[PDB]
Order: sequence, then structure tokens, then C-alpha cells
Amino acid sequence: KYLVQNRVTGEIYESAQFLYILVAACLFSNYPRETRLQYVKRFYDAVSTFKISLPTPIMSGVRTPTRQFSSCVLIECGDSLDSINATSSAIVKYVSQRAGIGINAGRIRALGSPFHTGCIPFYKHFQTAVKSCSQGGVRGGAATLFYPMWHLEVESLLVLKNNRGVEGNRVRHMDYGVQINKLMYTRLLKGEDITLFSPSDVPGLYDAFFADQEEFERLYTKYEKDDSIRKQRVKAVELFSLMMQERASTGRIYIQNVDHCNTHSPFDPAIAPVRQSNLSLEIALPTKPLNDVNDENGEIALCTLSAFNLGAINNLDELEELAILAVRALDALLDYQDYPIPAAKRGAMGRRTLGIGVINFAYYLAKHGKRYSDGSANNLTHKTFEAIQYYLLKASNELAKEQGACPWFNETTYAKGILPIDTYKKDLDTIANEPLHYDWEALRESIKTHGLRNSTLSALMPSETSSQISNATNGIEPPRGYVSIKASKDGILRQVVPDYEHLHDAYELLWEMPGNDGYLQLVGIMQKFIDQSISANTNYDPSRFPSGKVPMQQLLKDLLTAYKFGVKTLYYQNTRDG
Amino acid sequence: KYLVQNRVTGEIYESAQFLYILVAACLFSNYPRETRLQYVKRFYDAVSTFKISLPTPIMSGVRTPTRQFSSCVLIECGDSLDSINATSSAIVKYVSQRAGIGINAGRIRALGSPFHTGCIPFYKHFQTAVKSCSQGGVRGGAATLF
Amino acid sequence: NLLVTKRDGSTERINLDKIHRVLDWAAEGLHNVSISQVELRSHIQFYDGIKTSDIHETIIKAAADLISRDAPDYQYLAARLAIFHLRKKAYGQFEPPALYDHVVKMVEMGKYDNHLLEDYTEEEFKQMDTFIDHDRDMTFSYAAVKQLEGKYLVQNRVTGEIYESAQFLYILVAACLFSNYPRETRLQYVKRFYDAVSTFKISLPTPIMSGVRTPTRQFSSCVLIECGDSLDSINATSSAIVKYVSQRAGIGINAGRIRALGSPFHTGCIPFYKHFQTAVKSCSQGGVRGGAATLFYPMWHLEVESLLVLKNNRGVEGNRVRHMDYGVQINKLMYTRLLKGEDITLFSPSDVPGLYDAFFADQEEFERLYTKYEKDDSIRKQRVKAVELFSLMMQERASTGRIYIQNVDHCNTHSPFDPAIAPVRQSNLSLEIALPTKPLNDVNDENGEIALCTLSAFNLGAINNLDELEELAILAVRALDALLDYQDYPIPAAKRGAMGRRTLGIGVINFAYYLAKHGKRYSDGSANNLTHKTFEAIQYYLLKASNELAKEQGACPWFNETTYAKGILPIDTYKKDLDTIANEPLHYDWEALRESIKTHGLRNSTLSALMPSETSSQISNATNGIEPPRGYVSIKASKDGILRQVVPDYEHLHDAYELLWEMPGNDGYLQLVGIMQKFIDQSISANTNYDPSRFPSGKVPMQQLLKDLLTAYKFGVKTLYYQNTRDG
Amino acid sequence: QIDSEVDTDDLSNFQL
Amino acid sequence: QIDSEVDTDDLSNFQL
Repeated sequence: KYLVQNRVTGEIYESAQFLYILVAACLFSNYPRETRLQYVKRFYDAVSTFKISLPTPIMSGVRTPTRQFSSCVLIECGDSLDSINATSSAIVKYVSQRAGIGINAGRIRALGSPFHTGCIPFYKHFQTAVKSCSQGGVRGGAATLFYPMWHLEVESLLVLKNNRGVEGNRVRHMDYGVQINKLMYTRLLKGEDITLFSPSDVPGLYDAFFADQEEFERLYTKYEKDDSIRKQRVKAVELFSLMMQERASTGRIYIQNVDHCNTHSPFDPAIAPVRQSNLSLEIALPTKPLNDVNDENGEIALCTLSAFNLGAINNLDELEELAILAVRALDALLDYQDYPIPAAKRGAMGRRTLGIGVINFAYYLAKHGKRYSDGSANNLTHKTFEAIQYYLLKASNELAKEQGACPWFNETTYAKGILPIDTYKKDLDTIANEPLHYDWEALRESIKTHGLRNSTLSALMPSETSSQISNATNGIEPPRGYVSIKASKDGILRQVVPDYEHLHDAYELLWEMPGNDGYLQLVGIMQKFIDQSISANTNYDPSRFPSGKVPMQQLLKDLLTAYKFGVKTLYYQNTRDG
Repeated sequence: KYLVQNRVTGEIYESAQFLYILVAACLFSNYPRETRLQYVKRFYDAVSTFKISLPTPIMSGVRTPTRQFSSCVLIECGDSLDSINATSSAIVKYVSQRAGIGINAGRIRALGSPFHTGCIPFYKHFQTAVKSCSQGGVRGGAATLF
Repeated sequence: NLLVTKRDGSTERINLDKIHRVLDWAAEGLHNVSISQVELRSHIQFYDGIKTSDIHETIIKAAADLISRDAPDYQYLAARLAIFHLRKKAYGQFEPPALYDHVVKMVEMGKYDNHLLEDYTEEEFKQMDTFIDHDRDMTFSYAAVKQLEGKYLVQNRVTGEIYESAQFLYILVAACLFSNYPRETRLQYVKRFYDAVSTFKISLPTPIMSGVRTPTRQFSSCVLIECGDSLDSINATSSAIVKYVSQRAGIGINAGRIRALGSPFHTGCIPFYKHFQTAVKSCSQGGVRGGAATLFYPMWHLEVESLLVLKNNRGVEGNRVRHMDYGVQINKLMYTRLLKGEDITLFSPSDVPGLYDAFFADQEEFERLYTKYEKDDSIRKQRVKAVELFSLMMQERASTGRIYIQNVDHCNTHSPFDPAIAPVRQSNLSLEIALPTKPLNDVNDENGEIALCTLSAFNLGAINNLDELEELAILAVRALDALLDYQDYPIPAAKRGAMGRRTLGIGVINFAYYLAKHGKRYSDGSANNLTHKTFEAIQYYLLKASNELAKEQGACPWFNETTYAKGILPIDTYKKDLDTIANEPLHYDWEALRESIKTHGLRNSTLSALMPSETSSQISNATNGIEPPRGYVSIKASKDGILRQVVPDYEHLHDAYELLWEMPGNDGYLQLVGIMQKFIDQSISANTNYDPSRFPSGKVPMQQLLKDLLTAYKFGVKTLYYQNTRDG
Repeated sequence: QIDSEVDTDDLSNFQL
Repeated sequence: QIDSEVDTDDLSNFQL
């Protein structure tokens, strides 16, 4: 899938080094002769020696006549038929180019309101929108759809992929992200009730949910007293139970902590709140709903991805040269690639957002003799992820000095002199004591003065196809086994985790973890520095439990843990099978 | 179905001959004063003695604030994502006002062509558009594809 | 910093050192246990603001999760951490309060009995407080402490509060059972019995363990009811059951006298069996878990074929009674018909006068009457092929594992009772109890008799040599005999049996472990003479202790009805084939004891019975009863996680054990049951076991089932309980 | 499941 | 399959 080939006749036309040099060439083509070629050499070296990992659309496309490189889009849908149709048309356009979709649809009013028919028929429509370019309605085309936990219709929505219903009240082939905040959890803890509203009957309530937790407080309690307002009262334990029950069985009901996404964010939630995520739950950017497919006043979020290979770098100071190379390469791509929908071009040119993450983290922990489950990796993660963010921020800062900050820079918390080290969930102090090693105060000032080329730089995505290229453990995930098996037309494809020979006992494979606590502490620690979010899983082995049944108590506990340590999103739940 | 009434309270506000007379008054409201009431009277007689039969939307709508009376719409889809999207939006707008749809989709290219993934995924998408404003995707909203 | 929410409701700094000290305290003397491992696995689960109590739960469970064959000592680490936790809960500190201060406080709370304060003076509690060694709590395994906390320690079942600790439980049990002894000896008995039970030499059953010292007097855990062939008796039986199951007793019902369907009560046994079943389940959670019974009937009952298929899940509702177990009663003649390939004649007990009586009491009288009624064809009868009937029984036994066998002739030829006056005509739930009964007219019939037995066991792994059993038997008989006078009797016929016969059932635990340390096995015959020697010691010394008691406090009212009274002893009556499989001579003076029994009699009509222990033997980490373990490690579920237990001394004896499925067959095990039965007053809960994979095409042949049945018969086995079949 | 292998000659030998 | 072990007292302690 990477080498320029004839897909009809099965002919291969190039080799991997031509692929790498030419990618370097197209991305730096617009640089001045003074520096053009030295950039080309250095980026080639970085990628040909696996220090920087490139995503699939860049890997197979850059150097070819195509300009389709956007692999993930985020669309907010307003509460009108015009917006619904606009959202739907955008999806169709993007999936025909293989992008993965993140859809926020929580604003759509509930069934029975003053649009009588409610959310589900529209969700169905978004699903057919997503599958509109798929092999036969199955494989290919993917989306996650987001809505608040307190939506009046939430109960119907929680069971949407539950294979156990009637056709009319099911939308099985999309994933869902339930949105939660401090208050929703407090109701669970206090054993109290949760009030369900249609977003259309509670003015200003949806806005606060994301942007302002105390404003949500007042409005929520207000609309709970006011009983001219349409409402349903549900026990907090039952709603959380139902969600987790559907999460447990499908592994495909996600969680987003919307307050964390805004209290600890590179964006001023007053001007540009984060109200959703993407397919895999690592992207976290501002959006605005559209009137029309071509609405200039709408905004669709886009992100360009890459990753550092932590197993190919000898020491953390290598990340300086690499961050310069990665930011500058991906920023040039923003100006290079097509935008089939005007609201998408708006987000990309206005905010210039990037998502550079990691691969080989399990392997990296292994060679430093650390583990996921015991806390032994805490200070190393803190040290490793501070290096990452400091140097990305630095590289984008030098770029802002050279080529000017991003048009909408003034909407970031960065612009106000604020930094991730100022806003992070304060409980991280109790689980790591690594001090800061880099001059953050000088960088603050340098950011104040000259701004950033890009509004975000970091996001931890799952890599799967990518990390095979450099034989690496996926993203930040522990391996399931020493040997990874795959099928193909050509036979059984096997892969051995890197340096198995010397490190077999150093690894901690997924199911060797007594529980999730250790892993979630590291996600929290990573999240201190990450602009966007992290694709983080929860995992459960039935046999570690009485009668092979995972208790609800542990599910809710691990949920609260992730909350306590400032985890923004929770992706897959994996359950082992005998 | 027809007499002006309350959705919430079940209270009925009119009788049949008021229905008939005011339908006539509305439709011929713009005729000049030398023929207007002559038309109103003759049309009224025609309908109330059952010589001319009027469809449900007119029967219930004309005399009230609404202006939605189109019960059947025909849309031809072109072989492009822009046309497919526009067809979809159109169907949504129209099924929202209770109209039945004829969709021509014979132009969308077959599976395997230089679209590539075929008509069926698009037909599915027309179906969800047709059903976007009904029940839990059944009661209300109907279509025939050609 | 990390904050902890204290027991009351306020916060404070986390004390990482206090936790480490408690862990180090717990690990003292233990091998192969990493305190560091437990620390990592529990520390990672803590959070800012954690309740102090949940820290304890987390460390305990952390230690419990590491229990294994390679590190069995985590059993003890986890245990001591729980004891430590339980101490704080109960007292607000590690050190228990002084005995008297505790007894006082508990009586005031209505949790301990007030008679304790009357029977004993403050100075006497001070002295009992010196007998106690609270550090004996350091000697429980994890599973043991889970049982104490689950169901033994006086606790508030509503609020989940624990009020005592295991040593208070033990001293006070000793106190209530000896309360009526004279000041001269009272306290020395109290000390010695405390020692015996606190150091696991004597094992106590659940109702005694959780009840004695409390305001309750409900201690009967097994009752035996005979039902006569009339509606009055049927109703009486039914009412008795309801009364007993409401107190958690297990029931043994004899219902073989009820006349067959179609006799001169037209409707037959099954509708009444159904009624007994609903009687048993009348106090159960929802008609399922709790309330248990075994129902007995003769093999030759006219209706037997319908009865053999009663739990066969494969019928219509009207001819099924699934939730009871059944015990089929057999004798010499029934088997001879099988061997000779002949027929078996089925009669309703109501058409064959004197036939049912002889079946139990007189084998030659049964001979004559049986053959007579077979010639006499005015008498209602069915003729069935002996192979088919035995096959059907064993087929239903094989698939449910819950059709039992009782050899009624063995129960009477080799018995402490004169079958002419007081025959044994049935057993209890688990098939170890074997006592006389009489049917009732009415729930309150004074002329009826319901059998009762009070249980305990010797731990064969805690005694160093067999001569320890003298002091222990004195302690066990005297304790359990005092209980007879202490406990309530909700049905007059039950009080009749208990006061008249004063029957006891003292058995064993840790037998597998005991065989292991003597380097012997179940399956090969290597344990035969050791079993003979071990079980002779048991019976001689129990008989001795009850004999001294008869001299001190007079024999049991109905003593004259025992074979003992006639100078007869178990060594005189046992199945004579045991001679061919053991040659251990007798070591104790049985002839002097005969005379001493002739003259002064026995306090109790029976003393010995081998019961399954299950909950009991966990307390002292012991193999169950006389059963070989299924594995080295026993797994159980609870609200608190996976509870694991390692067979005792795995470290030194792993190869010495013979686990259940390592046995090539049943022969070796059954020889030991027979050898044990030579001395046992009552019977033994003995299983048969089969592994399909040891057989062609994974099917257990009938030939082997009938063979093992006949073997058990040949060696004088009285009862056969479970059949266990292994699954892949 | 069990096999109904019942051999009457085999059995008949046994002494009770 | 999962067990609906929801203990409201246990939970209520946690500090968010």
C-alpha cells in the first residue's frame, strides 16, 4: 500500500528510498535554495532511519499527482435540517477520500419536542453517509458520534449497537462517545439523581457544559427547580451502569471528559471550545456548525499526523532536530493539500493544527527496565513527555518567528502566556516528582512575543499500519504477545517485538498487568504535556475475577481513576477471551 | 384528519361547511370583485355536494397559517457526489413536510467503474433520507426509486 | 503527600511506614513472600482521599492474589493482615480488651448470652483470660479467616460489624459447654478444651462454631424422620421437616412404607414425595439454594422404577421430584439375584406383612417371607430382571451422581443397636448417620422418635501420636454430651431420641494429609494396616471416654437397647472379609473394656461417624474428611475476590500426596472405607469416582459400576454417597 | 455418558 | 459477561 504501483497490472515502480527522498522533496520544495536541500537531506535521514514515523496517506501519496491527505475530519452539526444535510454532505465528500470522521450530534433536539421524531433517524442517516463509499456497506468508512450524557434521549442512544433489538431503534456500525463532566460524576458518587434535558429546552446549558463548569452548575440546578421545563429524572448509578454495560460488551462506547478538554487545553473555551473528538479519540479541536456544505462561516477541524519512534532515538536531545523537521514538514503539507469543503480549509489555515505522537513506547520502557503496571515508569514518562512537548513548542515557535504565527493564534491559551504546565490536573503531583528540565519560563516569553505557527502540536494516536514499517510496538500500547500474527494473500505474516532476544523478560505484555491503574497513571502523566488527547484503552481479563465476571465496581473505579488523573478520553475496552 | 382542532386537548373548533366555504374563499381570494364570490359559491357547491374531491393536505391546510401543500415530489439524481448530496438534502426537506417521493437514480454508475463501490450504498443513503423524519424509521415518509 | 480519610470521617497524611511495618510484622517467619511485591501491587491502587479501611482491603487482597503452589505462605501473610484488620474493626486497636470487660459489653448488646455472667464470676473471667493466647490468630490460613469473618464471628449482619475475635469465640464455647461442671474441675476442663480447639486438634461444626455463647439454642444440623403409611403420619413428617429446615437442619426422610399406586393412597408415593420436597424448600431463598434432604426407600418397592428416574431432568413435570436426593436400600438377597442372573420381585410394602421389618432386622426371615410371597400369587406383584433394575439405578446414579446406596443388612448386622428392638432403617443427608427411628402420629406424638446427632472431628494432622486421642476423646465426648442438655428441641419425638440414646457422631479431617506424611497412598493397599491402627485408636478411646462418663454421670436411659449392653463390640460383628486385606493386630485392651462396658455402660449409644467436612476443615486448613484432594490448590469465589487454599505442607509433601484423579480406580479407597467401618458406630460418607478418559471412547462401563458396588458390599461398606465423574 | 456392558457370566463369580 | 456489583458506599469516598 505504499510503493507507487499499478493497482491493475500489479506492477511496482519504485523502492523505499525513492519514496523517502521524494516525500522530503515535495514537503520542502518551497524552501529557499539557501536551505532547501539541507532540509531535504535531514528529513530523509530522519525517516529512512525510522526516527520519524509517517502516516499512510503521506506515505503513499506525497510525490504523486494526488493532493488528498486529510485522514481525519471533525464535524459539528447544528439543530436544523439545513445543518443536518450540510453535515451529511460533508461526510460523503470526506469518506470518498478515506478520511475517518468524528461527528458531534448532541445538539439535535429530543424526540417529542416542539424534529418531533428525534435523534435516531438522523443518526441512521449519518451512518449511511459514512458507509456511502464502502465495499458493500461493511468494511471501510468509519465514524465516532458524540453526545452529552444528560441528553433527554441518552438511554435509547446507549443501546444503539446492542445487537439485541429491533431494526428501527439501532445504529450498529458507528461508534459513540458519551460526554461527561465533574458534576455528572459527583451525582454518581453522592448516590443522587441525574436530570435529562433536550438541549433545545435549556438555553445556555450546552454551551456551559463545555466552556464553563460553574455556569453549568447554576443553569443545571436552575432548570432542575424549574418544572415548566421538559425533563426526565434518572438514578446516576443506573445510567453509569448502562453505559459501562454497553461499553463492556461492545468495547465501542467511549468516554470524553469535556471539562478536562477545556480546563487543560491550548484553546480559550470562551472563544473556541473543544466540544468533541475524532474517530480514535486523540484529536481535540474547535468546530462550528455549518448552514450549507459551502458555508464560509462554518468550521471543520483537521489535523496532520506524525510520530516519534522512541526506540530509534538514543537520548532525548535528539528530539530538537527531529521536532524542527517534523513541525516544518507537516506545516508545509497544510499549504500543499486539497480541501474539498470550505469550512475545513477555514480550520486548517486559521489554526494550523498538528498532531505529532509516539510509537515504540512499550519497547522504550523495556530498555529502561521499567513497567506499565507498578508505577515504576512514572518519572521517566514525565521526563520523556516534557522533552517531547518542550521541543515541539520550540520548533513551532522558531517557525512563527521565521514565517509568522497562525492567523487565529489569538484564540489560544498560549497567546495569553498560559502553558500546559500551568493547567494540568493537579493530582498528578501525588504520583510523580520528576522536576522540569527545560527552560519553560524563557519559552513562555518567546511564545508571548512571537507566538506559534501551529495552535496544537501533540496528540497520541494509535499507529497500526505505520509502526509495522519500523517494526515498533503500537503507539503507547503494551504488546499482546511477543509475536504478532496476520493473514494475507501470501501466507501467515509474523512479527517479533523488537530486540526480543535481549528484552523478553523486560517487556510487560498486556495480560500480565494485574489491572489498569498503572497504565492510566502514565496516560495522565503524558496528558500533562499533550495539546490534544490520547487514544487510551481499558483492559480486562475475566479469569482474574470470581466466576469470570468483571464487576461493575471495578469498571466505575477505573473510570473515576482516569478522571482523577486528568484523562480526557477513554477509547476501546478490550476483554480477553479464554 | 381534517377539522381544525387541538393536538394537545382534542378540542374541535369547526364544522365541515366552514371547512368547505373557507377553502373556496382562500383559493379564489385573489380573483377580481366581479367574479370572486361567484367563484367561491360555485366551488363551494361543487365540493360540499361531493362532485369535486380534494386531497388531504388541502382539506386540512387551506384556511390555516401553514403553506405546506405539496404531497408529491420527483427528483432526478445525477452521477456525482454533489448531485447525490443535493438529492439527499432535497428528500430530507420534503419528507419533513410529509411529501411522498419518486427518486430517479438510474444514472449512478455501477460497482467496479473507474461509483467504484456501487449504487447500493447510495440507495441506502436515500432510504435514510426518506426515513429521517418518521417514527423510529418506519411510520411516515415513503418513496419509489427508478 | 497523599491523603487518607480516617475511620471517623477526617483526613491526614498517608503513613507509608506504618503500612510497611504491618506488612513486615505479618511476614515474620514466612518463606518465599515478597513484601515489596505486595507494596507495589497495592500502592498503585491508592488515591488522594482513600478511606483507611480500603487501604487494608487493598493490601489483604494484594497478598491473597499471590497465593500459589510456588509461594503457599501468602496464605498466612494475607490471613494475618486480615486478622489485623479484624482486630481494629472489633476493638479500635490491635490488642483485644480483657475478657470480662468484653463479655459484659456484649451481653448488654444482646449479642452474648447473659447466663455467662451468672455462671461465672469476674475473678473466674480473669482466670479464663489467662488461658487465652491471642497470637494463635496468627496461625489461621487466609481461607480460614474468610470463614470466621463470613459466618462464625459474632457480627451484626445488618451493619456488617464484627464484634469479637477467634480466641473469644473459642474460650466462650468452652465456657458454655462446661458451665455446669463443679468448681472442682470446671475451669481445668475449660482450659484443656480451649487448647484442643484453638490449636486445631478438635474440629467444631458450624452451628456450634457460630452459636454457642449467643442467645440461640438452635444447634441440631441433622434430623432423621421415619414416615408411616397413613395421612396422619405423612402430615406429621411434613410438619417436622418445615420446623427443622426453618432452623437450617439437613433432613433424612424414610418414606419406603408408603403404599404403591393402585393399592386398596390410590395415587401412590410420588405426590407425597413432591410434598416432602416443598416441605424441605419451604424456607429457601426462592425455592432453590438452601434446604436439603435425602429420601430412602427399598429396592423392592413396587413403584421403584418410577422412583429411580425422579431427578432425571428428562421427563414430564408430574412424574418428577428433582431437588431431593434418594437412597436406595439393598441387602444380600437383592445382590444374589443380580449375580445369579435371576429376577427381582417388586411388592408394595402394604401387601406383604412382616416383609419390610425383616428387610432391616432379620435377613433369614426376609428370605422365607420373600420366597413365600413370590409363590403366593393372590399377592400383587411385578417381576423384573435383576440386571435391568441394578442397571437403571446405576445409570441414574452415574448421570446425577445423586442416587445413593444403603446396605441395610450391614447397617444392622454390624451395629451398636439390637435390630430387634431398635433397627437402623435409614440414614441422614450425607449418609454417615445411622440411628433408630419410629414414625409419628402427629407433630407432637410422644410415642414417635426422630433421630438426632451432634458432630465433631479429630484433626489427624495436628496430633503427633495416637495416644493424644485419649485426652481429646474425653474432651470431645464430654463437650458434645453437655450440648445435648443445652440445646432446644422443637419437636418432642426429637427430644425423645436425643435424651434416650444420647447419640454422637465424632469423625475425622486431614486424612489425605495424614496418609501423605506417613508415606502411604489410597489406591495401592499401602494404607491398609495404618488405617486399621488409626481407626482402632479412635474407637477404643471414644468408647473409653463415654465409659468413664457413664461411671461419673450414669449410662444413657435407653442403653439396654444397644449391642454394647449385651457385651458385644464392633470388633465382634464386622464383615469378616476384612481379614483378607489387613493383618494389623489390635493394640488396645478390648477385653477389659468389654467388661467395663458390661458393668457401667456408655453415656452415648453411638460415638463415631465419618461426615464430610467442608466449611469446617477450612478453618484449620485441612483436607476434607477422608477424601483425597482434587488438586494442590482449592479455588473459591466470594464478594472479595478469588479465595485460594493450598493443601497443607505442599512444600515438603507434593509428591507424597495422591490427588483424586491420580487413582487408577476405586478399589483402594473402598478397602480403606471398609477398614474404617470395622470400628465406626454409624457410617461413612464415601464416594465413588470415575474419569472417562481412563476408558475406551470415554464411556464408563456398567460392568465396572456393578463391580465397584459389589466390592463395597464385600468389604462391609454401609452407604455409598456421591458418584463424581471428571470432565475434560 | 455410560456403556451398558453387563456381562452376567463375569459377575456371577463374585463371592459376597 | 459482567456483574452488576454497584456499592454506593464504596464509591462515595473517592475524591475527584
